[PDB]
Amino acid sequence: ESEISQEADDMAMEKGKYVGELRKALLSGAGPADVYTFNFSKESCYFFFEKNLKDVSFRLGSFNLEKVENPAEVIRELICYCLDTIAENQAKNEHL
Amino acid sequence: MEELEQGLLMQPWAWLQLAENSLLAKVFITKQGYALLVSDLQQVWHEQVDTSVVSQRAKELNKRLTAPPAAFLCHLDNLLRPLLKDATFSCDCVADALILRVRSELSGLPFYWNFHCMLASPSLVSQHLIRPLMGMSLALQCQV
Repeated sequence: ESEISQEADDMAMEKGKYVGELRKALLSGAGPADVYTFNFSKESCYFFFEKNLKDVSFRLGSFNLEKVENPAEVIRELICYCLDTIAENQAKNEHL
Repeated sequence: MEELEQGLLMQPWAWLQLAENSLLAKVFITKQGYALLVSDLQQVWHEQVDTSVVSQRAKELNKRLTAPPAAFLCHLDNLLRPLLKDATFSCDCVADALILRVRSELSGLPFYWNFHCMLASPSLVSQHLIRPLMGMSLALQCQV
């Protein structure tokens, strides 16, 4: 919660549309209509979400993230959960 | 340089929709800073900037403003109004000087950019805010 609060305070907009920035940069809610830096950098292991609207620079993102202690913990979970979701969705497809 | 004194002079009267002040108002669309013009005889309430001072008042006049000079030269460049569409424009009446801000807004983020209207540059003021006087007499009082 501390990172969310400090980002919202820093970016001159306290979650009024900063939640929009988070959900458009992280959850892919921002389309490629206007280019920004809405991605995660592994260089410092931080996700940048600077909304440089219309190439007019508004430094918004570039805030820290964390690195997995073991890539297996999430990669194996993904490789299992994905197939699980496929199976459950096919089952509900047959039911429907 | 005529883009802030002559073209500003060639700017029709159009009171920008401020929030507090009812004084004379119009802003000039430039690539060298926004330009106000208020001619009322002997207390200049004028707001004139260049790229340098708009850069400064971007980097220090607001708590969160990472917008470079090019950002505001574009915002003014992407501005067609000596008026306000609502670039949010608002007035905080702290002095008789017309507080005329052109926010860091480009149909999107209302990024913070506030004003304390300084006593603008007298070179672009006294040259072409007194031209109203003799031009106005010599034109109006004869053609009417």
